[PDB]
Amino acid sequence: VSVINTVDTSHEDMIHDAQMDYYGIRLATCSSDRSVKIFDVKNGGQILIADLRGHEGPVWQVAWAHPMYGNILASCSYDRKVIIWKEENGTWEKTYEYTGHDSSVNSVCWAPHDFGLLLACGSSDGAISILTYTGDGPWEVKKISNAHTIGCNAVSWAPSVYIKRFVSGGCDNLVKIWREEDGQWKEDQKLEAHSDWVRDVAWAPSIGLPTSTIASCSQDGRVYIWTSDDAATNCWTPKLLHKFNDVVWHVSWSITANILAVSGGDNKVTLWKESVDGQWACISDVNK
Amino acid sequence: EYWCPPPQRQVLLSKFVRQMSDLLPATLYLPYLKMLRGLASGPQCAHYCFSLLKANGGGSPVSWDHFFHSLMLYHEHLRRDLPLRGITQRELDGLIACLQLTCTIIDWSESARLALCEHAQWMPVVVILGLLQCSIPPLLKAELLKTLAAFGKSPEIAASLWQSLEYTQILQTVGIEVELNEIESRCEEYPLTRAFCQLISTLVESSFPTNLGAGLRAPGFEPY
Amino acid sequence: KHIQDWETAGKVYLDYIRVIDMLNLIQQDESSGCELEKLHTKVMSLCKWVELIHCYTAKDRLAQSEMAKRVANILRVVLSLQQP
Amino acid sequence: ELVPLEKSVTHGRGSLLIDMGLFMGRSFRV
Amino acid sequence: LLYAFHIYRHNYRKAGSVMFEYGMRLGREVRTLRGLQKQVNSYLACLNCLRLIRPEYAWIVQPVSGAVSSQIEILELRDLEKEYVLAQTRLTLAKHNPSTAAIAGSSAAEEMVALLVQAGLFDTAISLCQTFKLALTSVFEGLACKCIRLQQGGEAAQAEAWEWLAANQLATVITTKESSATDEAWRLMISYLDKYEAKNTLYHHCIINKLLSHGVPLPNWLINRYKAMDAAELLRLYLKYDLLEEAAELVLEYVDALLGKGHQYFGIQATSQLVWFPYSAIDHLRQALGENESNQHNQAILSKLQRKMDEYFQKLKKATDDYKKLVQ
Amino acid sequence: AKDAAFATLISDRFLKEYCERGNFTDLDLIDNLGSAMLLSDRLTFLGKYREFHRMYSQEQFSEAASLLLSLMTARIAPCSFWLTLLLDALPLLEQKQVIFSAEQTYELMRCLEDRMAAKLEQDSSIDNTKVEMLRLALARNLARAIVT
Repeated sequence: VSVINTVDTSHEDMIHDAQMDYYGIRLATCSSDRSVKIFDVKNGGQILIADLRGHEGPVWQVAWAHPMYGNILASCSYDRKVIIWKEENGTWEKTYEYTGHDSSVNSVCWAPHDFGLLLACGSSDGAISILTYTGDGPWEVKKISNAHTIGCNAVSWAPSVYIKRFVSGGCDNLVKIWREEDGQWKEDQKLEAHSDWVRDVAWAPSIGLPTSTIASCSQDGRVYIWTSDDAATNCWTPKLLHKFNDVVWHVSWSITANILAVSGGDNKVTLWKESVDGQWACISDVNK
Repeated sequence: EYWCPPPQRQVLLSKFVRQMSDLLPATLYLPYLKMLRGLASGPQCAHYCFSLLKANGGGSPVSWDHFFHSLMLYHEHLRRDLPLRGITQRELDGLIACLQLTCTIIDWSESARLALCEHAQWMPVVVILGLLQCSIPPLLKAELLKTLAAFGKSPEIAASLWQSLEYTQILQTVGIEVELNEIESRCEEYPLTRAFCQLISTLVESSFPTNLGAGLRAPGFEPY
Repeated sequence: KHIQDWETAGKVYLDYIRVIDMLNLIQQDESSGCELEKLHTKVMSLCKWVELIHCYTAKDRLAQSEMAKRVANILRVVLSLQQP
Repeated sequence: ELVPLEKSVTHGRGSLLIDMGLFMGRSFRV
Repeated sequence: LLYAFHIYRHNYRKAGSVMFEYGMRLGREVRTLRGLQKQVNSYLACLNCLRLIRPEYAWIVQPVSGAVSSQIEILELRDLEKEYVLAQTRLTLAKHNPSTAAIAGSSAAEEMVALLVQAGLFDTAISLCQTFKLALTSVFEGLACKCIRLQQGGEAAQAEAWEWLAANQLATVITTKESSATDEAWRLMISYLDKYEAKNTLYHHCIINKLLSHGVPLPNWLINRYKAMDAAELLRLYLKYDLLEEAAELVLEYVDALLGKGHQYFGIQATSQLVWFPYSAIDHLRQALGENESNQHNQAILSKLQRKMDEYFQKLKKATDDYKKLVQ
Repeated sequence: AKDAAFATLISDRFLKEYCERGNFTDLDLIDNLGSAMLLSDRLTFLGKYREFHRMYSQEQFSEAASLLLSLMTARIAPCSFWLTLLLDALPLLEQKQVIFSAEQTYELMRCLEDRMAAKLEQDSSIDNTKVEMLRLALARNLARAIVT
């Protein structure tokens, strides 16, 4: 509601996505100008600290890693290259470049620090690659082939509760949850409710709750809320939030109070919070 | 003596240059700007003092970023009001001293004179040219034109300046002819006319340029 | 018991410091023979370990050389005060 | 500035399935 | 005598240390030209001695010569290399100009770079930038400035230009009579660029920016290279100086490349996948066209472009349906 | 025709042949160029190199070394010839009677370091050994000068 410092990005195109760090001192930003820029916003002062240009095509997503492993920043892209940057003594350098995909990599999401330094990459070839840094040596790659028939749009890991699980949504109209069994990523659930392409899926960071909640926005506009009271049962119940007329793009949960931020093609952000009785109600409308 | 590239005397002086920079009160802003006008005599003393102002704003109230930003802000603010925050008497005496100090740095030293003109970050050249096309009080027009001369002392900038004064049509070949007849002739003082001749004399000295403007006029420098 | 590489580096540094201190003290405190024997054993063990110090950085080399020099000087002093 | 309201040609090619994703880059949700 | 004794004893480390001490004390006390040259010589000797270290014993334990907290600057070769590079650049500038000579005498790396560029000694500036990891932008921009100057300049400028080219290094000798000094300087810049290249965006950008100081028609080879690497940046610079017609030609060519006609010249790989079209630039172009609205020719070309683009998009949609069906 | 370009070309081919064979061909033609040598820079280099060859062969080692150092400092030589000139300078230093003075060897050091920088922007082993011996000899001569 209140207006703090407004940043000047010195960019040349539409910033497709952004993401702040764990402690809220920095902001990564990615645009269609093949450039990932790092901004140090401290005490209301916009300071461009780094400009990382290593892609051949547009950059779609940027994800910060947990503080304990250092300042690790992942950036996916259209050029089938997942570039992992790392800050050493104030200098950002490319440490690893995974080029094992046939089409555009659309999403990157780090695993909870408990599991390790795992990164999931969803690409338009219908494949999810799991990169793993063991501390010593290179990155072990586990590629889940034919995950989605057409392509994979978004990936998001479950809060650590340790059974490693992550949810992925694709253009095949199906939201799929994955689970690591015996060291192998196997398909766990198939949630079907959308009539069109799933654009983004994000697993709620459930705090003090037995229930697990996942949100999924789609092309048709219907935002569904998937809830499973018991993790063992794996019975997921969907609940329509609101059918937006314009294509909903991505969904994001708040860390502390689980408030969903929904953005549609109408250039507006609608905040939704579940009430005690159960009905979801919009609390504010923050348009561009 | 004011520039330190240590004898106890040199440390107590270089301190005095830095120990005095601490004061930020508006009452000592005019003299400390005059002090630097005295200290920037002699080419070496110009570049060093040009580098001191550069870093002091890389915020200190005296710096190259503040000088060229304060003039750009007055460009937008005085242009948005074309069909008025007349620069306050303190902001006027603040700007004249900042232009009088700049003239004393670039006259003694040419390295700065080469570096300050071709600059692209602040871009003072055509930003000054865009400032003259927005009609302003005559005192600011003259100092703008004067700095154009000390910038034009360098030959390559002089050749670039003679092709610009032709495209801008400052003199109509509405301008200096009306200011001389209505303002200077009423005040019985002619400081603008003496300065406009001193600018022409420098640009002619670098070159009597080739035909100044084809297509627009019949070629030549004759109308001037 | 739990600390890894504990024996190697840890023992090395501890031995260095302890040896310095004990040398100084004992020389002043009427050179007690049992303590002198202990010091001798420890310095022999320390020589045995200095050679095995692994180098990953430049600081490792410098520190290693310094330690070696100091321990050799101390070893010479100890021989002088014992056999002769 | 981002174009005010061009929503026809680019919308027809926005319903295209060869690269709906590339045509839906203009989006954002952080 | 001390220096000679140490180096005879193969105490390379010690000799280097003594020479470093020598240089420091030297400068501190004697600041006359002769004394300064002696300091340079001393540092050179130190560097060379430290570099004589045995291949087997590839370790040089060097301590800070605090006695001109006893610090231990493990500089290997890197740091002393930097110091001597600095000293040598000071020396070279001293020869070209006398006042800047004194200024280098007591200054820093950025200052050295600045003065060298001003004087016109570009290759040295390039080298200094690389040592201190400073970017090469300054030198490329300076080179571009000289080239623009020569493009429209007097005869004396042309001859001085020929001269400073010999100070630099022209790779080969070409017999062309039409080239003259200006074209020789162009080739020098081009070669320096190819060898000492880093981030592409940076170098090309700065060259193009400086070229458009007062306007220039870019040559076709450069245009083609840029189109094959960064067409978007090529379009942005057009709008910066209002070259709408050229912008439209570029757009049409890019459309043709995306359709398979001469895709190699635009770096377009095309199983359809890549179809990134810069829509924002087209929007800005249309806005610029629809302001004055006076030239009938401009309006006509706009209409032609729009018709062609619409045709392109329908074909794109057809191909789309086809490929979707195929994958399914 | 007084053409600098073609002269340069011809002089370049001569140097290539010399490198391969080990011996210069048509020595007499190269010795009496005279003022025609100043037509091209490469031609100028060839003549001076042949002169050095003649000089050191008939016991004029000092003059030959001076000529070599002169050539290297003027940068007329192409970079591949730089190393050969340095190798020749090596036995000149090695000889019991010191030929190069301290300052001349310092200039050679500077050239070697400048070459190293430009190079970056078996053979290596031999060249490093060469460097080391060079340094040792230079230092001994410097001692003898400080002595004298």
